[PDB]
Order: sequence, then structure tokens, then C-alpha cells
Amino acid sequence: DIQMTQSPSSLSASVGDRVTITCRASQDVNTAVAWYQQKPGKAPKLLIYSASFLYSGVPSRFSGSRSGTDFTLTISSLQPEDFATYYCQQHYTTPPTFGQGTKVEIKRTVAAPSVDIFPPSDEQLKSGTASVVCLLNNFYPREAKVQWKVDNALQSGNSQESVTEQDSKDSTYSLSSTLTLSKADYEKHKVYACEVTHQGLSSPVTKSFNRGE
Amino acid sequence: EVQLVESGGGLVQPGGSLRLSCAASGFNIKDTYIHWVRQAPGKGLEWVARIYPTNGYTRYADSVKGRFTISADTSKNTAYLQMNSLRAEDTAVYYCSRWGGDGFYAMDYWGQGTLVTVSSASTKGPSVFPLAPSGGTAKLGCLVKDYFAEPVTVSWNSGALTSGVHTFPAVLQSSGLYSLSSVVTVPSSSLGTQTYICNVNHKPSNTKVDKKVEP
Repeated sequence: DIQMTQSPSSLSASVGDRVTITCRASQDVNTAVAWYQQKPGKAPKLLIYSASFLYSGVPSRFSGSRSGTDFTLTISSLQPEDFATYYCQQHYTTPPTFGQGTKVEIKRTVAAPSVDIFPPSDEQLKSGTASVVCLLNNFYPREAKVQWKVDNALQSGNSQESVTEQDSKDSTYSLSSTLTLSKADYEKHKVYACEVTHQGLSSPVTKSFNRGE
Repeated sequence: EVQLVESGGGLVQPGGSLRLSCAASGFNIKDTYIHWVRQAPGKGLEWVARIYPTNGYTRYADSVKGRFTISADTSKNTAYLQMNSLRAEDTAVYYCSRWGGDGFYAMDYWGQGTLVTVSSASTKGPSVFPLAPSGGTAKLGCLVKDYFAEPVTVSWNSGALTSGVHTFPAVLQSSGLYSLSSVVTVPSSSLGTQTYICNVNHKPSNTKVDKKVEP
């Protein structure tokens, strides 16, 4: 069983950069190596077949190269839509086998979150649960600290974050932090605060609401 | 146009069975090989099985050998993956693809993929709760809550609105049910004059809900 050892497993590169991804076959595979680009939650797209041939319709900034058992995919100038996980696959023998993929993030300038806070909807408290939703929008880099304060007290364990995939044009992230409380609990505190620390923010921005207003 | 359309994914108990389909248009499956390739959550691509529909010669990755059967029917131009004895590790998006029988000896077209979830938990439809839009810019959303299994598709205004939409990846809560929020950014001058709905759809529970969002 031929193994395709792919490196790096992930990388960050600025738009316009040259990017090379390497696959090493564990035995001679001749030219029977394919390269695929997979946007998250999409079918892989074929970029290169027979180790060096541009599949029709793929932009010209993609190219593939072979040096013995070493295969290289190159992107000559990186575009933001090239954010994806790239896979090489060999089909010399059976089973055709993939490298473990390379996740390509676009490095861009610092962009501070715009942060909003949402109170639970009235239908939600009717059903007996309270979800406060804090929304950080269009920020780069991914690293961010979302903090919940209720009545000026630090929460822990009752919240959960979710980050979008990198936007294919501006390369920013978006994040939702949701506080889950029992309806009784939500009805037993007044101040609901979301305070976000991010590199693009000089001081943490806190966005609050007051229950029932 | 060459197309491979899959169906048959869903929720299966450990030990259970599920039959996927991969329906082809724009060519003949008898002309090529058909593969199944799967991607477990946050993992890489894993080849699963292949078939030559003209003779039914089949090959299998060892981790599904015995448990899975690939097959095709050339009169429906469709191929099938019958899975049995599904275990939790089999949970993955299953793609089909075709081998480059014409020219390029590679996987050139693919299905959209179908999610298979091996878990003891039971189906549950979500509840859809507006995110209230509380002069610059303003944002408003729909909170889809407490469902199983994945996925839910949500569109805004029956699909008409697409810009500034941010549908977050589903997150699994301690209860064992998924929750997500889908939020849009809107011009302030449009508030009220333009009315906003989300079309939450959760096919495993026949849940189609449109919830208007207003101030």
C-alpha cells in the first residue's frame, strides 16, 4: 500500500505569494499522481493529472512537478479564493491513496471585529431556554477572546463558539459565541455583557444589554 | 453536462445498514470506473471502493471489506454502496466520482457528497428562533436549535438574499443536539420597508420553517 506523505499539513501565505506543497510516494509511482482542491464542505476539484498536466478550466497559476518519487504542487501567485485543503493522490496501484492534505490559509492585514449582542427571542423563553448570541464580524486574525459577564461576573462552561471558514474575498473570519442558560437563570440576572479581546482592538470592546428593555 | 448526483445518506444506528446511490447524467457509467471516497469529520480523503460497471469488477479498501458492497445498474446509469455493520468511525461524507475513462486517468467529476452519521441518538427537528435586529449598519439572524442529525440548509428570503449572509458551522451541545445561527448584515434604511425570512430546512425530520425576522 503506497503512502503519499504530504507536507506541510497547513500553511499561511499572503495573497500574491508563491506556494509549494509536497507529496512523497513511498515507492515509484511513475507519473500517476493527481492533485485536488477541496473547499470545506464541497466535492474536491481536480487541478492537475499525470503529475504535471493542467486539467482544463483550472487557472494557470496552478502547476505540478515531479522529481522521482517527490511531487510538488505550485501556486505561483496566491489568490484569496485559493483558500482550501489540497490533496495529492496516487493511482499507480490499488488502493489509490491520498496524502493527508494541506490546508492553505490566506494571510491578510489585521482587521478588528465588529461585535454585536443578541438577546433571547420571546419564542425561545416560551419553550424554556435562553440563548444570548454574541457576534464578532469580519476579523483577522482568527485568534480572539470572547468573554461573557452576567451582572459583572465571569462565566465559564455555559458558552460555545463557532467560526466561519475564511471568506474567499476579504479573508476575514466571523464568530458567534452563544451563552446557554435555563429560562429561570436568564430571568435571575440583569446585565448581559460580551467583551472581546482581539489584536485589531486597542481595548476590549464590551457590548451589553439589560434584560426586558 | 456530466453530473453525479448522490442520495441515500442519513442517520444509522451502530451495527446498521444504509444504501447510498450515485446517479450519473451526461455520460455512461459503463464507459468508466465509479469510486466511493469518504471524508470523516475534519479528516482527509479516504478511498472506499471502486467498480467497473461493464463487468462489476469491484475493489475495496480493507477497512470496509466484507461490510460494504459496491454495485451498479447500467439501465438507471446509477451505482450503489450498500453498507452494513456500520461503526462510528464510518461517519463521514461519502462522495462518488468517476475515473477518467476518457483521457485524464484521474477523478475528474464528483458527486456533491452525502452525510452518513453513525450514532445511537435519534432524529430531532430544530426550533427556529429569530435573532432580533436591535445611522450606520445593522445585523439580524435566525437561530436554529436542538436538532439531529446534520445537516440543516437555511436560505434568506427564499434564496434571494445572499450577500452578507454568515451561516455558522453547526456546533454540538452537551445535550447531544446541534445548534447553529445564520446571520445577515443589512442596510439600516431597509429596516421595516424590507421584510426578512429564513428558510430553515432539516430534511431528516420533514422540518421546513420560514421565520420572519423584524425589529
